[PDB]
Amino acid sequence: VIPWQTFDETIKELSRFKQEYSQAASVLVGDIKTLLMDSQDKYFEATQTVYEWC
Amino acid sequence: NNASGKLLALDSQLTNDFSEKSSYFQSQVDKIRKEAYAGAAAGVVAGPFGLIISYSIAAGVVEGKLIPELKNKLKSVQNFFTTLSNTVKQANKDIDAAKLKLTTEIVAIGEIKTETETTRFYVDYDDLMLSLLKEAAKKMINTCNEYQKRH
Repeated sequence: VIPWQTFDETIKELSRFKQEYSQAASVLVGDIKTLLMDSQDKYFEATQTVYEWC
Repeated sequence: NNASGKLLALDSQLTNDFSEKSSYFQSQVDKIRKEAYAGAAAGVVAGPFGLIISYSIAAGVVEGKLIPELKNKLKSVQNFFTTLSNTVKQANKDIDAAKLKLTTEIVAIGEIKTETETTRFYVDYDDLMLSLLKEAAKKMINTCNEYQKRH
């Protein structure tokens, strides 16, 4: 008379969607952060080399 | 640079999973109340005595011991989340301060290497009494003494 198992299955499905996409997005944003810091290190090295030559 | 990305990838997962536990709490408290006030309705096998002595046990035990203990556990989870967020926020400041400390010293060493290379090229005129090489050496002496005063 009270459908509790379908309620639990719906809650677990709508939670599993969000868990999956948080786990998928966090690693990719953390990789973009590393790339953006390595680019700044290469930029600093190149501009400092040209400045020291000039 | 790798740890400075792993730290952000941990922080975002933390801030999402805290909310997905805070919703699980409210979805589970209602399940406890459903099971308690549904099992307590089987006190109709006795008279009116057997009904009140079941609803009194249910609405005493569940509403006085099981719900505030879960609220205290949720409060402990909140305090843990705040502490770990402050730890991540401090680690970012440490990494950024270390990187700035290294790049400032790279620039300060380049300011010496420029004058050293200039004096090395001024030597190649094969004229030791050239006033320009004398002025370059007098500039390098002041630069080296001002570097040694800093360390």
